[PDB]
Formats: sequence, structure tokens, C-alpha cells
Amino acid sequence: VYSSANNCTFEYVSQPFLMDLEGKQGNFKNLREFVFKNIDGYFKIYSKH
Amino acid sequence: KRISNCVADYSVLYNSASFSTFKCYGVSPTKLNDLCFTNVYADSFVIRG
Ligand SMILES: *[C@@H]1O[C@H](CO)[C@@H](O)[C@H](O)[C@H]1NC(C)=O
Repeated sequence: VYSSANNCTFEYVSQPFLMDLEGKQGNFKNLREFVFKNIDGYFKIYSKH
Repeated sequence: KRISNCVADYSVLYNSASFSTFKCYGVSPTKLNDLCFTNVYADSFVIRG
């Protein structure tokens, strides 16, 4: 995902999330929507499965 | 070491007495719980008395 890093400030972990790493060719069963916003430098996340 | 994104707790820092020097330049340590800062840094080294 990157070559290297030098210095930074923020790091967050939250609760663990478990997904499936097996990929198939069948029809979809779930829909996920995400909204990313930036007002006054504040990052906003909106999602609901 | 950079310390950020946490609730500061200096209560155990001044209530103890194992330390020998508790001088705070610039700001006064009598009001520290009412002050909110953006970045907190902490260095560490050993030197003779
Ligand atoms: C990280 O290092 C760069 C030097 O390339 C500097 O410009 C930047 O201010 C540093 N970031 C922080 C948060 O100190």
C-alpha cells in the first residue's frame, strides 16, 4: 500500500471488524454506502449496511 | 515521544514525591487540569546529579 513513512500524528484502531476473504462470482447480497465530508477540516463518516 | 488524543492526568504526577525537581517554566502548574493543549511531547534522558 506504500513504500515507507517518515512522521505523522493520528492513529485509530476502534473495535475489530471481521469479513470474509473468499471471493466468488455469484450475485450480491449486501449494499454498503459511505459518505466522506470535510468541513472546517473535520472528517465526517456516514455509513449503514 | 508524542502524546495526543487523550485526557490529560497530571494528578498522579504532582501527588507523588519520588521526584526531585518539579519546576514548570512558562506556565504555572497550579492550573493544569483547566488547560487544554493541542500537542504534548515528552523527552527522556539520563544525566548525573
Ligand atoms: C514531519 O516532518 C516534515 C519534514 O519533512 C515536517 O515538515 C513536518 O512538519 C513534520 N510533521 C510534524 C507533525 O511534525
